Formats: sequence, C-alpha cells, structure tokens
Amino acid sequence: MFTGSIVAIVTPMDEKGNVCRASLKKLIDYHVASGTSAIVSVGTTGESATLNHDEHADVVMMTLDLADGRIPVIAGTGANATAEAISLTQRFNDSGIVGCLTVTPYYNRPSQEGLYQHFKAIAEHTDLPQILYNVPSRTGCDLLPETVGRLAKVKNIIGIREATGNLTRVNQIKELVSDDFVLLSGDDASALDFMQLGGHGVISVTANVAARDMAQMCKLAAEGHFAEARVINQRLMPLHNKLFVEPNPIPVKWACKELGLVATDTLRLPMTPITDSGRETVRAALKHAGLL
Amino acid sequence: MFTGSIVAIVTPMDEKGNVCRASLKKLIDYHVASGTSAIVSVGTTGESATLNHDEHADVVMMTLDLADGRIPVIAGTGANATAEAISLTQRFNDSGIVGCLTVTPYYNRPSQEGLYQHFKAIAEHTDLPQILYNVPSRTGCDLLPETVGRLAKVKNIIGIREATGNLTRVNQIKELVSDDFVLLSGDDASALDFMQLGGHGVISVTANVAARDMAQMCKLAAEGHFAEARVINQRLMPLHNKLFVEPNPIPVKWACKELGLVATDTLRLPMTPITDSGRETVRAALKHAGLL
Ligand SMILES: [K+]
Ligand SMILES: [K+]
Ligand SMILES: [K+]
Ligand SMILES: [K+]
Ligand SMILES: [K+]
Ligand SMILES: [K+]
Repeated sequence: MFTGSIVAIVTPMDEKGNVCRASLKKLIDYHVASGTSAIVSVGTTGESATLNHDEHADVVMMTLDLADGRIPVIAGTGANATAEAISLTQRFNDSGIVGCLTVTPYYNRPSQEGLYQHFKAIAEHTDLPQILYNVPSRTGCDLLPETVGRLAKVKNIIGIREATGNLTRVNQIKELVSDDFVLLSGDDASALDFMQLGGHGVISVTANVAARDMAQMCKLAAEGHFAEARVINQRLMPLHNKLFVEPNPIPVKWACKELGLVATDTLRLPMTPITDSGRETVRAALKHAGLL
Repeated sequence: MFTGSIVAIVTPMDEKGNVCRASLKKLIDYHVASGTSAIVSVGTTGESATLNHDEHADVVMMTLDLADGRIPVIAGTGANATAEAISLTQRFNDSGIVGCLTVTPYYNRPSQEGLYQHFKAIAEHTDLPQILYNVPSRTGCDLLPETVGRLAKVKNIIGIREATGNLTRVNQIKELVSDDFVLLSGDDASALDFMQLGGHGVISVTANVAARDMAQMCKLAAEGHFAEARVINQRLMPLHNKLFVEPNPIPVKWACKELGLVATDTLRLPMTPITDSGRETVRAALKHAGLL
C-alpha cells in the first residue's frame, strides 16, 4: 500500500487535452493485473501542473472509481501555498484514497522552518496519511533529513518519497525516524540502489510501461534478493534513463501510446510533442526492456 | 520606462495576511517621490506564490489605482500552465498596466521548444508588452539566449529580466536581439555589472527600502558614470546580499516595517517570520546604507 512498486501514472488525454476515461481504465486494469502496489494519481507524471484543481479532483475521483477497490490510490496534493495545500487536501477527505503525496513548495524557496510549518499544518487538518515529496531539481528547495526527522514525529506524516538520487539520504533519514516510517525512491535509475540501502519502494515513472518487471524487482529487493533484482534492473535501465530524454511525462506518454495502453500521447502546454530523435531513443529502450 | 530602477514591490499585509491598502499607498508614494522608474506588482517579492489569481488581480488593480498615473505599473503574470498564464494575462487587458512580467514555467521543466510555445501563445492572446523572466534557481528551468533570440521576434515580447547573475548572458542575448530589446538584471548584487555590460536597468528587491539610491545609481549607469554609480553600489552591497539572508521577501518585508514604510511584516505560509539573528543582520546592512 505504501511499499513496493507504486506507479506515478500518466493522465491520459484526448487530442483536445481532456482526460480520456477509456485510456485511464486500460491503465488501471493493467496495473491491477501486473501487481503494482498502488497508484499515485495526478503527481508530476500525471501533469499536476497543467490541470486545474477541479480537473485534478475529477481525475483522482475517476481513478478511484475505475480502481473499484482493486488497488490503493494516493492523490497528489502539493501546492506552494500552505492554505491551498490544506484546501486541496480537504477535497479528498473521506474519498477512498489511502493517503497523499505532498511536494515541498516550489518557486518560493522556503527555509527549513517554513517546510516544517507547511507540512505540519497540512497534516493537522486531515486524518489522511501524508507522504512528503522532495524533488529539488523541480522545486528549488531541498527538504533536509533533520527536517524530515522533525516531521516524522507528526502522527499522520508516514513517509517520504526522495527524488534527489542522493543515496546517502536513505540512512541519514532512517537513523532519525522510527522503523515504520516509509522511505520511497522518486528516482527510477537509482531506485534499486535506494531499496538495497534500506528503502521500502519506489514511486516510479518506468512502472507506467514495465509494471510487471518493476513489481517483481521491488518484491525481490524487499526479500533481500538483490542480485536477482539487479538482473531485471539492467534490462530496465535504458528506460530508467531515456524516459527522461525529453521532459517527463513526454517520453512515457509516447511509450504508453506505442504499446497501445493509451489512445493518444497528447500533453498540455508547456509540454510539447516528442521529437523524432526522442521516439527513436525511447523505442530502443522499450526494445531493450523486451516490451516491443 | 522599462529602463532604470524598477522595484519588485512587496505586497504589504495585515496580521491576517491580507493586503494592507494604507501600507501599499505609502509604498507607492515613496517610489513616486524617490524616482523609481516603474513598479512590478505581484512578482516573486510580492508573494505571487501565496496569492490566488483573484487576490493577485486585486493587488495589481489596487496598485494601479494608487499609482494614479504617476508611475508605470507592470503586472507579474507568471504561470506554469500556458492556459493559466493566458487567463491571468487577460485579466489585465485594457487595464492601464504598461506590460507584464512573465516567468518561465516552474516545476514542470519544459524544453526550450516548450518555453517558445508557452511565451508565443501568451504574447498572441494580449496586446500588452511582455518581459520574459528567467530565474532557474526558483523554476528548475533555464531560458537560454538562443531561445530568447527566437522569442524576440514576436511583436510584443520586448525584453528579458535575467536573474541568474551570469553576466555572460547580457552580450550573448544582445548579439541575437534588436537594439531596442530591453535587458534587465534580476539580481541586485550583479545589477550594476549587468548595466555596465550593456544592460538597460534592474528589477530590484533592494529598491524597496533604498529607492532613492537605486534610482540614482541606475541614472549614473545610463550616463556612463560607472565609477560614481559604484560608490552607491558599495554602500548598498550589504543590502544586495543580506536581503537574502533568509528567503525573500522575509528580510525586505522586515526592513520595510523597520523603516516605517509598512504597518506589519506579515507573510503567508510557507514564508515564516524573520529570525532574531536575521533582524540584526538586516539592521546592520540598513545602517551601512545610511537609511537607519
Ligand atoms: K495546477
Ligand atoms: K482553491
Ligand atoms: K494548525
Ligand atoms: K509519523
Ligand atoms: K499563486
Ligand atoms: K519584439
């Protein structure tokens, strides 16, 4: 539910940029059948940036509806204003989601004390489990281990998705927090290393198109079978890298279309269509993963 | 003017975090009296991050009404979704603002082609002059000179504000753009250097509390009296640095309160009150500048 392979699922769109219910349904059936532990609905990969809060809620509600209890859903709920973050959380109260993935404020670059108050205030006004999300390359702000240790003492802050790719953070955080605080990778290419060092899972972009391998790899990692997991990781590694050859979620939406998982690879501005060179590189990485 | 000393004005708030009309009015009178060339309303320093679009529009129109034709007002109109950027801009069509300051999409990290499509689309849905704003440390995105060269050929994209502090960019950009394309520094500490290199002015955080000196320094620069402009700059240098000792606009808001320009130093979460140590740092820089 908060461990293993968690997908950061795309928000499939028609050619007009509106959510495509039929494509979303295919994806959810795909994850239920493939053994994905949970779905993150409307995070970065789900184009949270270019959906308004109303569309955002509709997509999360649609996802719960289609999931029909077969797989846990986590809603993305971050905002760079504490009052908006709180307010967005309230829309999901008593909805069926099992928790929230909430990002560090982007753009306004708060202090560590500001991060602590941001996340503490969010956790206060919900009964829902909160997972902190740290991705400094996008936000301009880095949530430090010391601060995670402070926040972990809050009852319903249950874990962190760490996307720096800085693997020393695993044990710096682990020393400061209780044994049931969940550490998740937010970086596909370093996620197996992350789990090998003590991590419990990954919120994965690769899982959109290689769900079964990711789930097996995460299960082997959790059992301590790292060599066996590493074999699968090597065949996924080109995907781990090339899904980011052009801005995420551009390559992965195109890959979902190439596999037939979604009807179109349409995105919203300022995301733009994949280049021909991009297609060639992604295609080669899909073939290396044995998916084409 | 899109030249000289432009203030990135704080949005003064009451203890509730709502805009304080009397403080705003005072700040605007102060800039009219001090020779400030124009006001940027609700940019970063004016806490665009924690105002919703309606509050944002209210502050811009309030600012414009209080300016009462005495000084040009530039609206901050940045958004990381192109549709939302278009919609915020449209609020100010036929308003009386003289132009828009529009930041590169933050968080979602579009490609250079994405930035080109984003800004081109914004420019197409307005008659207002557009100044591009580059601040990679906040956005996760870097608008490169070449892309600025492309954008400079859209009729109503008329300048760039450059906050990297990478002084090389002045002449890389100048070489690819028209001689009437406006180049503004977005980094107080390097702004005189930026102007000595061929830059046309500064969108300043320092100008909030030292408007007279900043106005004078940019005038001397424009006349080529750099030795003299530098005397003022050395006086202001501790401010150019220490106004960022804690996250902007925490220290500048505190400085405004201390100088008696605003009633309250309140900000919206995740910005937090200046620390005791921060006050003392800021007080000292204000003394060095001769304002305290
Ligand atoms: K949004
Ligand atoms: K809202
Ligand atoms: K509270
Ligand atoms: K806890
Ligand atoms: K905002
Ligand atoms: K132009």
